[PDB]
Amino acid sequence: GRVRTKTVKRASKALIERYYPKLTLDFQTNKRLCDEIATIQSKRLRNKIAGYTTHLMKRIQKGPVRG
Amino acid sequence: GNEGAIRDKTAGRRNNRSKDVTDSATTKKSNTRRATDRHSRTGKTDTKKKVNQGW
Amino acid sequence: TPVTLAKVIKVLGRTGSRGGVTQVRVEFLEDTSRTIVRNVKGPVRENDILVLMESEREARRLR
Amino acid sequence: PGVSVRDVAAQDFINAYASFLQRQGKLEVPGYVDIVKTSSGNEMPPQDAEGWFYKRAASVARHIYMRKQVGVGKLNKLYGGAKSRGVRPYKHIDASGSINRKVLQALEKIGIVEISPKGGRRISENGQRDLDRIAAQTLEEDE
Amino acid sequence: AVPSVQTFGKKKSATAVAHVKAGKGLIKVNGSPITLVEPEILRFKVYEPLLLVGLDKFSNIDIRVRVTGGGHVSQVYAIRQAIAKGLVAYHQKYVDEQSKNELKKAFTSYDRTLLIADSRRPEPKKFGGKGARSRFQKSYR
Amino acid sequence: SLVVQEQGSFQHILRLLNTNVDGNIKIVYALTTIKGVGRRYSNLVCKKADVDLHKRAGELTQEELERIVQIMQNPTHYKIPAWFLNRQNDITDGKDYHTLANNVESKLRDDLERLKKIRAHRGIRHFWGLRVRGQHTKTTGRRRA
Amino acid sequence: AQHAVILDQEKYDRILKEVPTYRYVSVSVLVDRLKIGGSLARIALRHLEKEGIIKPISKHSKQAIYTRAT
Amino acid sequence: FTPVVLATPIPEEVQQAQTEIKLFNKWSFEEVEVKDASLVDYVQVRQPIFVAHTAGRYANKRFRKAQCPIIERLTNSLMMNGRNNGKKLKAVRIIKHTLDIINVLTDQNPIQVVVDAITNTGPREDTTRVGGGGAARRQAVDVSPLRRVNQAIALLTIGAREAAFRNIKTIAETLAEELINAAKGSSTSYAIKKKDELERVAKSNR
Amino acid sequence: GTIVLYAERVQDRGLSAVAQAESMKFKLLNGLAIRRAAYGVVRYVMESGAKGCEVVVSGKLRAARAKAMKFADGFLIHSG
Amino acid sequence: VLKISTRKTPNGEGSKTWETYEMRIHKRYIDLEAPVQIVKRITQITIEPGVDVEVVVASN
RNA sequence: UAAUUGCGAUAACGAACGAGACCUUAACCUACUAAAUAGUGGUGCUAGCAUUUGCUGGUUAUCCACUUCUUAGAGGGACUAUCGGUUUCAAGCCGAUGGAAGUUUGAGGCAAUAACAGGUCUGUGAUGCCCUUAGACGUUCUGGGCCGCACGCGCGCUACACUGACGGAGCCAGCGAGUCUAACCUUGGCCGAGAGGUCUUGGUAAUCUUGUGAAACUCCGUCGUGCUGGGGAUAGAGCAUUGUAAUUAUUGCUCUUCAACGAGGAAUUCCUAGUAAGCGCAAGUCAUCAGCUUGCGUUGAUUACGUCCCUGCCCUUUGUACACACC
Ligand SMILES: [Mg+2]
Ligand SMILES: [Mg+2]
Ligand SMILES: [Mg+2]
Ligand SMILES: [Mg+2]
Ligand SMILES: [Mg+2]
Ligand SMILES: [Mg+2]
Ligand SMILES: [Mg+2]
Ligand SMILES: [Mg+2]
Ligand SMILES: [Mg+2]
Ligand SMILES: [Mg+2]
Ligand SMILES: [Mg+2]
Ligand SMILES: [Mg+2]
Ligand SMILES: [Mg+2]
Ligand SMILES: [Mg+2]
Ligand SMILES: [Mg+2]
Ligand SMILES: [Mg+2]
Ligand SMILES: [Mg+2]
Ligand SMILES: [Mg+2]
Ligand SMILES: [Mg+2]
Ligand SMILES: [Mg+2]
Ligand SMILES: [Mg+2]
Repeated sequence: GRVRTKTVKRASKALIERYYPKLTLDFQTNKRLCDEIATIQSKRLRNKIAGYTTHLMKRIQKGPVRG
Repeated sequence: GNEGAIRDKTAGRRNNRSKDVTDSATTKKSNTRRATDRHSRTGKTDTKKKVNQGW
Repeated sequence: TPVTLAKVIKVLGRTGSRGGVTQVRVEFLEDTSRTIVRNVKGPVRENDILVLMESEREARRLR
Repeated sequence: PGVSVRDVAAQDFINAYASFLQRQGKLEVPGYVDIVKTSSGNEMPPQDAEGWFYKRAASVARHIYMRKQVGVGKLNKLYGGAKSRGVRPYKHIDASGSINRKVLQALEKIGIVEISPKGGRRISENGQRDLDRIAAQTLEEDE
Repeated sequence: AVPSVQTFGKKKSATAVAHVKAGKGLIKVNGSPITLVEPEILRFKVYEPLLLVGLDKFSNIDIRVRVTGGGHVSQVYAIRQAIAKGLVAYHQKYVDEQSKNELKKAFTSYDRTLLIADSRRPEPKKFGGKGARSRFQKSYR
Repeated sequence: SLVVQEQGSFQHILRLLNTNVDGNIKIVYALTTIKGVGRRYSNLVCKKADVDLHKRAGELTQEELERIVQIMQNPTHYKIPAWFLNRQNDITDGKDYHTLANNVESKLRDDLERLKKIRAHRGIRHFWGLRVRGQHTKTTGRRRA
Repeated sequence: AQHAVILDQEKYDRILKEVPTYRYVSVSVLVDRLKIGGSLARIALRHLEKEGIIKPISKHSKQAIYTRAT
Repeated sequence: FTPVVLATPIPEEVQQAQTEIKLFNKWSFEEVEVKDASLVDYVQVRQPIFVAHTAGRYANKRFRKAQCPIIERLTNSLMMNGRNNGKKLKAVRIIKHTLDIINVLTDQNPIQVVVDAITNTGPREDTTRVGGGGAARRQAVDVSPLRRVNQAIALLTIGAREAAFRNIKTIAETLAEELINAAKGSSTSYAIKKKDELERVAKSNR
Repeated sequence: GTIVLYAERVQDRGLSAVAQAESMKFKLLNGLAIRRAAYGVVRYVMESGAKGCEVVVSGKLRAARAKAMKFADGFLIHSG
Repeated sequence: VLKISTRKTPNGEGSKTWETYEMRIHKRYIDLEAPVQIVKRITQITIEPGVDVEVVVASN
């Protein structure tokens, strides 16, 4: 599978919540974002996180998303 | 000794081969108890006093 | 041999309590305007072309 | 243009060289050859009977031509094939230390290999010459 | 020196190193012409890039390849890759680019991975069988 | 090699060393159906005797065959190395023989007897119909006898 | 030991007149024409080739292969 | 074909039928088309190759094995029964001989016959042990092309193997033989009979 | 001369597993109640500023049949 | 890598589980060209618990 | 979803343990820092063949340079990305393109609460209790035994051949190990058909054994379907090795002898890609002895990509007079 755990999804929510100006449709920049704006202990988890706080953006751009 | 060893009839493969095979050969694991394993046969017994003093 | 060509148009599912059998709707290409549902043996996807060896008859559930 | 042995395929080069030494007669050929088994890991003698020492000689030559230094131990191994332990799994086995060490001495007496320093045996100054020669003759058969 | 580059190929554990310099027009492997290389039935595998992208192309360059590790197939795949990777790097630094991109194109369109090395590799065995996936025979009682 | 011909010469089957030998088989291997003469022993004899190995038993001139035997029944004078031989260092005269034909049946017996006549455990163990070379006898060799 | 091992004069003469109409010829075809055990069959293939009569269009061990001449 | 000669020379016939056409061992891919609707798609031919040895990662996706060059498919399936596991170099060369053999008899692109031999032994309908409560009779099914092709290859190679077994004819021949006869199946083949009877049993119960 | 020993008081025994087992041991050898023992250690360790702590006692006290207890408080993780 | 491969069980019972411990040895070497003063200084200090330092000399 | 993995529903809202994260190994860096214990190009000294400049080698430092390949440090990289089908347009899933890599990326390591009268007192100078303690159940020494053979059961090895055996020839790995107060891994030279012996030698090791020239495999021959040259059991005779000792034959070599076995009833095991299977190798054991195992690399498929029919487990529902819990 590839269902993203709660830790991933919980951070993502928490980032989109308090930094929507800043952040984008681009994971490439959202990666670099997370580093400055968030303490995370692994490269891997950071990517797993940014990639999904990205995906979440990507469709807010077309309608809202609960949560 | 070795003298008796060979002279002795009653021996060698021929003689065994000719005899029938015991039935105990092709049997079982014999077991004897395995589903009485949880029923302690000590006859004894702790006691809620002792176990309370201990634990 | 009145062989018959039919184009798999939809994957519907696996019947047979084993499962090796796919329920499939097919469209003929030798005169379309009629579709019909057949049971396969092998691995199938959309646009495959079964050799319907009896143009008419069809199965449902297997056991 | 100029020609090597490395410019010619394994089989043909050796077979011509094997034929060459045979065509010649200067050699040295133990004498037990015909009754010997090439390796303990084998079943029957070579099928060439008269010959095959050449085939080895030629091979042995061609091999030490292609490199710095190799000796008895390395040559034993190379030629060693697998050996059916009857009802037991195969292992690889080393080959006769005698065929080779005598192929080594023999080909040297014929000047194709000198007992190199660093150990082993090395392609003689002369060998390069004569090897490259029948090598050349080998590609001439496709002229 | 002359204009040149070095490129490699890798299959399994074969790594095939290839030096490509401007030259008269050869292609030797470990120490021999490519018209041998036997393995053999495969030989058209390592011919492949030459003919893939036109015999000419090599008239201006020389090429050496030496392969270590690997095994009697592993190496044939490794070296074709390094040949064809080398032709497509030389042009990257020396000819023009639309050349290089033309060569990448004709190679990938054919391809048994000539430019990209196959990621596959032996998986560890684990205790309980004679193989990575295989398990030893069992019996119950 | 050579598309040959031959007149009537070649005869199928032939009898040497008290046995029967099939003519239309390679003479190295044809020689093997004699007891006490495995492939190695054969190949060396024929090499030695100077005969075309490529031939079948069938052709083989009668003087060739005659030489073949004479060497087989006397290997050590004709410079064959004894370690090539099935009975080095006898056990009485200490000579090096190479027992052949019906005499290998004859000489397996003598050896077996000598052990039993001496009550040696190997002997006893022979007389009992068992394995001797020290194999386990629980699981293996069950039918036999 | 069921016949094919030798060369019975009329045999060789057979293996001159009989090899035409052989669309395919190899070692294993010559055992099929109730004759020649593979060995002395293999020898034929070189000497059915001595002068034409067959064309080498394949190479080696295990497999040989020929066709009639032209 | 415009001659070219650099330092280390590439052979005439090598230089030749390469840069020209991309044809097989030395056989043509153009022509060679699948004489039965369906199977087309599920039988390769184009792109054309040199030898049927390919480190083909046809494995890790459900259908992509369809894309493997048919001739090479055919070879892969030659290399079985325990002892001959792996040993592709064996097979690869067995096919070489095989193809040449086919071609000698009855003309034809040998590769074309391999197609026809394939197309003609893949059974159009079959059977599968339907329950109905223990007493499992036989229900007729319409088998897919991918299974029609697979089962062909398997059926094809096998018969040759048992045929080749224990006897003077060599796999190369018998493999050719099966195909040759399966080109327009004359029921003197393991494969056709099996096909036929398997469509006999499917007809016997519907 | 070539070998030299110095002793060196450990900075809080409270966060050192080994130090506390030997406490636990030595507790029970003056006959402290099984819990009062362990249940104490966890409490002292905590006040030594551990994030979490666990004690098990296993085997047999006083009764005949063997038991085992757990004594945890605070936070632990168990994997990786 | 120093590998050690063992059954986990002290005895015999159970599915035969195997457990491989390993110990890794890391080795560098640094070549210097200095006189007697710096060397001896540079050897006695720089010390560290867990790193074995060895300083040879000579042109052979 | 592999996951109490999430989505969603929602008297719950929000969290922690376990899962995931993490860690190790295998993949990608012509980016970074370097290397006579890794290696490349040039240049000397030099061999051979052509000579027309060339081609193919020799040369632990005759110098210059370089880090592609090798090594291991620090970084980077992937997040199922882009796009699109799908779906409660949710988690997600499928396809295409690109990518070193897109099945938890592949394989592992660690792994909560609880259960079992699972196994181990024969690993422990761990241990309660019982037994025994000088004609000992202590210990040691000599010698036998654990291998004994009508036969039942289980893991294996080798096979029945022609995708073969044999004989020459090609000739390619990776994981490893290795001698101090000592005899470890052994190159090379000679003698020996062999096994081996003997003279020397490099290595406490990316430095030497070792490029571990391993095996399957590839090449050209011989044999031709014949229990055959498939197969090598059983057995005789000899020669060598380890060891104080080899008989009940430790192992190795040579000749010889040349069995069953012509693909195996009912049944049953294992497995989804560099996997299965074939194939050898190191390591553990080890004085000597692998038909075992733990790892390793070499050659490299067929068929799924599904389901609950069989079998095993889990989950709710439900019954219970069981709770020492259906023993
Ligand atoms: Mg070898
Ligand atoms: Mg060999
Ligand atoms: Mg077991
Ligand atoms: Mg005999
Ligand atoms: Mg035994
Ligand atoms: Mg085998
Ligand atoms: Mg956790
Ligand atoms: Mg984990
Ligand atoms: Mg680098
Ligand atoms: Mg792609
Ligand atoms: Mg119990
Ligand atoms: Mg214990
Ligand atoms: Mg025992
Ligand atoms: Mg062979
Ligand atoms: Mg001697
Ligand atoms: Mg020393
Ligand atoms: Mg026989
Ligand atoms: Mg044999
Ligand atoms: Mg060992
Ligand atoms: Mg064991
Ligand atoms: Mg209730």
